[PDB]
Amino acid sequence: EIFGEFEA
Amino acid sequence: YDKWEMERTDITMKHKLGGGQYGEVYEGVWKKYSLTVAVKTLKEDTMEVEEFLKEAAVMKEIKHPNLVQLLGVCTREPPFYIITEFMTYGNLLDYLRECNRQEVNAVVLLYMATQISSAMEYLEKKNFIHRDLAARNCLVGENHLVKVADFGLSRLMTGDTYTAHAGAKFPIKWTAPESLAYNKFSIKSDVWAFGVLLWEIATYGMSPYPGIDLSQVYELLEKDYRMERPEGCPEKVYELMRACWQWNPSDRPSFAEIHQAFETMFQESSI
Ligand SMILES: *NC(=O)CSP(=O)(O)OP(=O)(O)OP(=O)(O)OC[C@H]1O[C@@H](n2cnc3c(N)ncnc32)[C@H](O)[C@@H]1O
Ligand SMILES: [Mg+2]
Repeated sequence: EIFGEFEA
Repeated sequence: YDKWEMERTDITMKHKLGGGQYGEVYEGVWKKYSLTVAVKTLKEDTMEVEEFLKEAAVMKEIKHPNLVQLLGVCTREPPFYIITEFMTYGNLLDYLRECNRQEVNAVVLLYMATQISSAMEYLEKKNFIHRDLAARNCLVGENHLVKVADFGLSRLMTGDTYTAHAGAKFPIKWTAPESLAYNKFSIKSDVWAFGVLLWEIATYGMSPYPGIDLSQVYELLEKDYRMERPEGCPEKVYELMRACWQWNPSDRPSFAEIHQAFETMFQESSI
Protein backbone atom coordinates (compact mmCIF):
# COMPACT_ATOMS: atom_id res chain seq x y z
CA GLU A 1 0.00 0.00 0.00
CA ILE A 2 1.37 3.38 -1.06
CA PHE A 3 -1.00 5.67 0.83
CA GLY A 4 -1.54 5.82 4.54
CA GLU A 5 -2.82 8.34 7.04
CA PHE A 6 -0.42 10.17 9.32
CA GLU A 7 -1.21 12.21 12.40
CA ALA A 8 1.59 14.56 13.43
CA TYR B 1 -5.31 29.89 -23.67
CA ASP B 2 -6.66 29.14 -27.17
CA LYS B 3 -3.39 27.47 -28.09
CA TRP B 4 -4.04 24.65 -25.63
CA GLU B 5 -7.71 24.64 -24.65
CA MET B 6 -9.27 21.65 -26.37
CA GLU B 7 -12.67 20.02 -26.71
CA ARG B 8 -13.34 16.37 -25.83
CA THR B 9 -14.34 15.68 -29.44
CA ASP B 10 -10.87 16.81 -30.56
CA ILE B 11 -9.57 13.49 -29.25
CA THR B 12 -10.44 9.89 -30.05
CA MET B 13 -10.38 7.90 -26.79
CA LYS B 14 -8.94 4.39 -26.92
CA HIS B 15 -8.18 1.85 -24.17
CA LYS B 16 -7.56 2.67 -20.51
CA LEU B 17 -3.89 2.55 -19.53
CA GLY B 18 -4.42 2.71 -15.79
CA GLY B 19 -5.12 5.39 -13.22
CA GLY B 20 -4.40 6.88 -9.81
CA GLN B 21 -5.58 9.33 -7.15
CA TYR B 22 -6.37 12.06 -9.69
CA GLY B 23 -8.14 10.17 -12.45
CA GLU B 24 -7.90 7.50 -15.12
CA VAL B 25 -5.46 7.53 -18.04
CA TYR B 26 -6.37 6.51 -21.58
CA GLU B 27 -4.47 6.27 -24.83
CA GLY B 28 -5.99 8.76 -27.21
CA VAL B 29 -5.52 10.32 -30.62
CA TRP B 30 -5.42 14.05 -31.19
CA LYS B 31 -7.31 13.92 -34.52
CA LYS B 32 -5.96 17.16 -35.94
CA TYR B 33 -2.46 15.68 -35.97
CA SER B 34 -3.21 11.94 -35.98
CA LEU B 35 -1.05 12.05 -32.86
CA THR B 36 -1.24 9.43 -30.12
CA VAL B 37 -1.43 11.17 -26.74
CA ALA B 38 -2.10 10.32 -23.11
CA VAL B 39 -5.46 11.54 -21.81
CA LYS B 40 -6.09 11.87 -18.09
CA THR B 41 -9.76 12.21 -17.24
CA LEU B 42 -9.80 13.88 -13.83
CA LYS B 43 -12.30 12.89 -11.14
CA GLU B 44 -15.23 15.23 -10.47
CA ASP B 45 -13.82 18.06 -8.38
CA THR B 46 -14.63 21.43 -6.79
CA MET B 47 -11.55 23.46 -7.74
CA GLU B 48 -12.27 26.85 -9.31
CA VAL B 49 -12.00 26.81 -13.10
CA GLU B 50 -9.98 30.05 -13.03
CA GLU B 51 -7.53 28.60 -10.51
CA PHE B 52 -7.28 25.39 -12.54
CA LEU B 53 -6.39 27.23 -15.76
CA LYS B 54 -3.89 29.57 -14.10
CA GLU B 55 -2.13 26.50 -12.72
CA ALA B 56 -2.33 24.71 -16.07
CA ALA B 57 -0.83 27.77 -17.79
CA VAL B 58 2.26 27.43 -15.58
CA MET B 59 2.56 23.74 -16.47
CA LYS B 60 2.24 24.56 -20.18
CA GLU B 61 5.48 26.52 -19.92
CA ILE B 62 7.35 23.51 -18.52
CA LYS B 63 9.45 22.61 -21.58
CA HIS B 64 12.43 20.32 -21.15
CA PRO B 65 13.77 17.23 -22.97
CA ASN B 66 13.11 15.11 -19.87
CA LEU B 67 9.71 16.40 -18.75
CA VAL B 68 6.47 15.03 -20.23
CA GLN B 69 4.86 17.93 -22.03
CA LEU B 70 1.37 19.20 -21.32
CA LEU B 71 -0.29 19.39 -24.75
CA GLY B 72 -3.71 20.66 -23.73
CA VAL B 73 -6.73 20.53 -21.45
CA CYS B 74 -10.44 20.01 -22.13
CA THR B 75 -12.24 22.46 -19.85
CA ARG B 76 -15.61 23.18 -21.47
CA GLU B 77 -17.03 20.21 -19.60
CA PRO B 78 -16.10 19.39 -15.99
CA PRO B 79 -14.45 17.15 -14.88
CA PHE B 80 -11.51 18.36 -16.94
CA TYR B 81 -9.23 16.29 -19.18
CA ILE B 82 -5.44 16.69 -19.24
CA ILE B 83 -3.70 15.86 -22.53
CA THR B 84 0.03 15.01 -22.37
CA GLU B 85 2.66 13.50 -24.63
CA PHE B 86 2.39 9.71 -24.90
CA MET B 87 5.35 7.71 -23.51
CA THR B 88 5.63 4.36 -25.32
CA TYR B 89 7.15 2.23 -22.55
CA GLY B 90 4.91 3.09 -19.60
CA ASN B 91 5.93 3.99 -16.05
CA LEU B 92 9.47 3.41 -14.78
CA LEU B 93 8.47 1.23 -11.82
CA ASP B 94 6.91 -1.51 -13.95
CA TYR B 95 9.64 -1.01 -16.56
CA LEU B 96 12.36 -1.80 -14.02
CA ARG B 97 10.44 -4.73 -12.50
CA GLU B 98 10.02 -6.39 -15.90
CA CYS B 99 13.24 -5.38 -17.67
CA ASN B 100 16.23 -7.44 -18.73
CA ARG B 101 18.83 -6.49 -16.12
CA GLN B 102 21.72 -7.40 -18.41
CA GLU B 103 20.35 -4.80 -20.82
CA VAL B 104 19.28 -2.27 -18.17
CA ASN B 105 22.64 -2.44 -16.40
CA ALA B 106 24.55 -0.16 -14.04
CA VAL B 107 25.30 2.35 -16.79
CA VAL B 108 21.64 2.52 -17.81
CA LEU B 109 20.44 2.95 -14.21
CA LEU B 110 22.92 5.80 -14.00
CA TYR B 111 21.60 7.25 -17.28
CA MET B 112 18.02 7.13 -15.97
CA ALA B 113 19.00 8.92 -12.76
CA THR B 114 20.90 11.54 -14.79
CA GLN B 115 17.85 12.32 -16.94
CA ILE B 116 15.52 12.58 -13.94
CA SER B 117 17.95 14.89 -12.12
CA SER B 118 18.09 17.09 -15.24
CA ALA B 119 14.31 17.39 -15.31
CA MET B 120 14.21 18.22 -11.60
CA GLU B 121 16.99 20.78 -11.89
CA TYR B 122 14.71 22.43 -14.42
CA LEU B 123 11.66 22.34 -12.10
CA GLU B 124 13.85 23.79 -9.33
CA LYS B 125 14.94 26.59 -11.67
CA LYS B 126 11.27 27.34 -12.35
CA ASN B 127 10.46 27.10 -8.65
CA PHE B 128 7.90 24.45 -9.61
CA ILE B 129 7.15 21.87 -6.92
CA HIS B 130 6.40 18.41 -8.31
CA ARG B 131 4.96 16.95 -5.09
CA ASP B 132 4.55 13.41 -6.48
CA LEU B 133 8.07 12.48 -7.51
CA ALA B 134 8.46 8.71 -7.55
CA ALA B 135 9.12 5.88 -10.01
CA ARG B 136 5.39 5.71 -10.74
CA ASN B 137 5.66 9.25 -12.07
CA CYS B 138 8.65 8.67 -14.33
CA LEU B 139 7.82 7.42 -17.84
CA VAL B 140 9.93 5.52 -20.35
CA GLY B 141 10.46 5.98 -24.06
CA GLU B 142 12.67 4.34 -26.69
CA ASN B 143 16.36 3.72 -25.96
CA HIS B 144 16.00 4.13 -22.17
CA LEU B 145 14.64 7.66 -22.49
CA VAL B 146 13.12 8.70 -19.15
CA LYS B 147 10.82 11.66 -18.54
CA VAL B 148 9.35 12.98 -15.31
CA ALA B 149 5.57 13.33 -15.47
CA ASP B 150 2.48 14.57 -13.62
CA PHE B 151 4.42 17.41 -12.00
CA GLY B 152 2.23 19.66 -9.84
CA LEU B 153 -0.86 17.59 -10.65
CA SER B 154 -2.02 17.84 -7.03
CA ARG B 155 -2.59 21.56 -7.54
CA LEU B 156 -5.24 20.90 -10.18
CA MET B 157 -7.47 19.05 -7.71
CA THR B 158 -8.96 19.81 -4.30
CA GLY B 159 -9.88 16.18 -3.72
CA ASP B 160 -9.34 15.02 -0.15
CA THR B 161 -7.81 18.30 0.97
CA TYR B 162 -10.22 18.11 3.92
CA THR B 163 -11.35 15.06 5.89
CA ALA B 164 -12.84 14.38 9.33
CA HIS B 165 -10.17 11.72 9.85
CA ALA B 166 -7.32 12.46 12.23
CA GLY B 167 -4.12 13.30 10.37
CA ALA B 168 -3.72 13.40 6.59
CA LYS B 169 -3.22 10.99 3.67
CA PHE B 170 0.22 10.74 2.11
CA PRO B 171 2.34 8.45 -0.08
CA ILE B 172 4.19 8.10 3.20
CA LYS B 173 7.45 6.44 2.20
CA TRP B 174 8.24 9.13 -0.39
CA THR B 175 7.27 11.98 1.93
CA ALA B 176 9.89 14.19 3.59
CA PRO B 177 9.70 14.49 7.43
CA GLU B 178 8.64 18.15 7.46
CA SER B 179 5.96 17.42 4.87
CA LEU B 180 4.52 14.69 7.07
CA ALA B 181 4.66 17.07 10.02
CA TYR B 182 3.14 20.16 8.38
CA ASN B 183 1.52 18.85 5.20
CA LYS B 184 3.50 21.50 3.30
CA PHE B 185 5.83 20.89 0.37
CA SER B 186 8.82 22.50 -1.33
CA ILE B 187 11.61 21.83 -3.82
CA LYS B 188 13.48 20.35 -0.87
CA SER B 189 10.67 17.91 -0.13
CA ASP B 190 10.98 16.95 -3.82
CA VAL B 191 14.69 16.37 -3.14
CA TRP B 192 13.85 13.90 -0.36
CA ALA B 193 11.48 12.10 -2.74
CA PHE B 194 14.22 12.02 -5.39
CA GLY B 195 16.32 10.10 -2.87
CA VAL B 196 13.62 7.43 -2.46
CA LEU B 197 13.29 7.33 -6.27
CA LEU B 198 17.05 6.62 -6.53
CA TRP B 199 16.49 3.71 -4.15
CA GLU B 200 13.61 2.48 -6.35
CA ILE B 201 15.90 2.58 -9.38
CA ALA B 202 18.81 0.95 -7.55
CA THR B 203 16.54 -1.96 -6.54
CA TYR B 204 14.86 -2.38 -9.92
CA GLY B 205 11.53 -1.23 -8.51
CA MET B 206 11.22 -2.65 -4.99
CA SER B 207 8.82 -1.00 -2.53
CA PRO B 208 10.77 1.27 -0.13
CA TYR B 209 11.41 0.51 3.57
CA PRO B 210 10.46 -3.15 3.02
CA GLY B 211 8.87 -4.70 6.09
CA ILE B 212 8.37 -1.36 7.85
CA ASP B 213 4.75 -0.38 8.56
CA LEU B 214 3.81 3.03 7.11
CA SER B 215 2.86 4.23 10.59
CA GLN B 216 6.38 3.51 11.87
CA VAL B 217 8.29 5.56 9.28
CA TYR B 218 8.25 9.04 10.83
CA GLU B 219 9.54 7.91 14.25
CA LEU B 220 12.34 5.90 12.66
CA LEU B 221 13.37 8.87 10.51
CA GLU B 222 13.33 11.20 13.50
CA LYS B 223 15.77 8.86 15.28
CA ASP B 224 18.09 8.95 12.26
CA TYR B 225 17.15 5.63 10.67
CA ARG B 226 17.60 5.60 6.89
CA MET B 227 17.35 2.80 4.32
CA GLU B 228 20.67 0.98 3.92
CA ARG B 229 22.67 0.76 0.68
CA PRO B 230 20.88 -1.45 -1.89
CA GLU B 231 22.83 -4.45 -3.15
CA GLY B 232 25.05 -3.37 -6.04
CA CYS B 233 24.42 0.33 -5.46
CA PRO B 234 27.60 2.36 -5.93
CA GLU B 235 28.88 4.03 -2.76
CA LYS B 236 28.68 7.49 -4.30
CA VAL B 237 25.07 7.04 -5.42
CA TYR B 238 24.16 5.97 -1.90
CA GLU B 239 26.04 9.02 -0.65
CA LEU B 240 23.77 11.24 -2.75
CA MET B 241 20.76 9.25 -1.53
CA ARG B 242 21.72 9.97 2.08
CA ALA B 243 22.31 13.65 1.33
CA CYS B 244 18.75 13.80 -0.04
CA TRP B 245 17.50 12.41 3.27
CA GLN B 246 19.01 15.05 5.54
CA TRP B 247 16.49 15.84 8.27
CA ASN B 248 16.76 19.60 7.78
CA PRO B 249 15.55 20.46 4.25
CA SER B 250 18.15 23.23 4.24
CA ASP B 251 20.93 20.64 4.49
CA ARG B 252 19.77 18.76 1.39
CA PRO B 253 21.56 19.37 -1.91
CA SER B 254 19.87 21.34 -4.68
CA PHE B 255 18.81 19.51 -7.85
CA ALA B 256 21.42 21.52 -9.76
CA GLU B 257 24.08 19.99 -7.50
CA ILE B 258 22.53 16.53 -7.82
CA HIS B 259 22.40 16.75 -11.61
CA GLN B 260 26.01 17.91 -11.78
CA ALA B 261 27.03 14.99 -9.58
CA PHE B 262 25.24 12.49 -11.80
CA GLU B 263 26.53 13.99 -15.05
CA THR B 264 30.04 13.43 -13.70
CA MET B 265 29.28 9.88 -12.60
CA PHE B 266 27.66 9.17 -15.96
CA GLN B 267 30.69 10.55 -17.80
CA GLU B 268 33.27 8.55 -15.85
CA SER B 269 31.11 5.42 -16.09
CA SER B 270 30.73 5.91 -19.85
CA ILE B 271 34.38 5.02 -20.46
N1 LIG C 1 -0.70 9.43 -4.35
C1 LIG C 1 0.09 9.22 -5.40
O1 LIG C 1 0.77 8.18 -5.37
C2 LIG C 1 0.17 10.17 -6.59
S1 LIG C 1 0.68 9.49 -8.00
P1 LIG C 1 -0.89 8.79 -8.72
O2 LIG C 1 -1.55 9.61 -9.73
O3 LIG C 1 -1.79 8.46 -7.60
O4 LIG C 1 -0.70 7.42 -9.50
P2 LIG C 1 0.10 7.12 -10.78
O5 LIG C 1 0.70 5.79 -10.66
O6 LIG C 1 1.08 8.22 -11.06
O7 LIG C 1 -0.60 7.07 -12.11
P3 LIG C 1 -1.54 7.97 -13.18
O8 LIG C 1 -2.97 8.07 -12.95
O9 LIG C 1 -0.66 9.14 -13.36
O10 LIG C 1 -1.50 6.74 -14.17
C3 LIG C 1 -0.29 6.27 -14.51
C4 LIG C 1 -0.42 5.11 -15.46
O11 LIG C 1 -1.09 5.50 -16.65
C5 LIG C 1 -0.25 5.35 -17.74
N2 LIG C 1 0.25 6.74 -18.15
C6 LIG C 1 0.21 8.00 -17.51
N3 LIG C 1 0.72 9.04 -18.10
C7 LIG C 1 1.14 8.47 -19.26
C8 LIG C 1 1.79 8.98 -20.43
N4 LIG C 1 2.11 10.37 -20.49
N5 LIG C 1 2.11 8.14 -21.49
C9 LIG C 1 1.80 6.78 -21.44
N6 LIG C 1 1.18 6.15 -20.40
C10 LIG C 1 0.86 7.04 -19.32
C11 LIG C 1 0.89 4.40 -17.26
O12 LIG C 1 0.69 3.01 -17.57
C12 LIG C 1 0.94 4.66 -15.78
O13 LIG C 1 1.24 3.53 -15.00
MG1 LIG D 1 1.12 9.74 -12.48
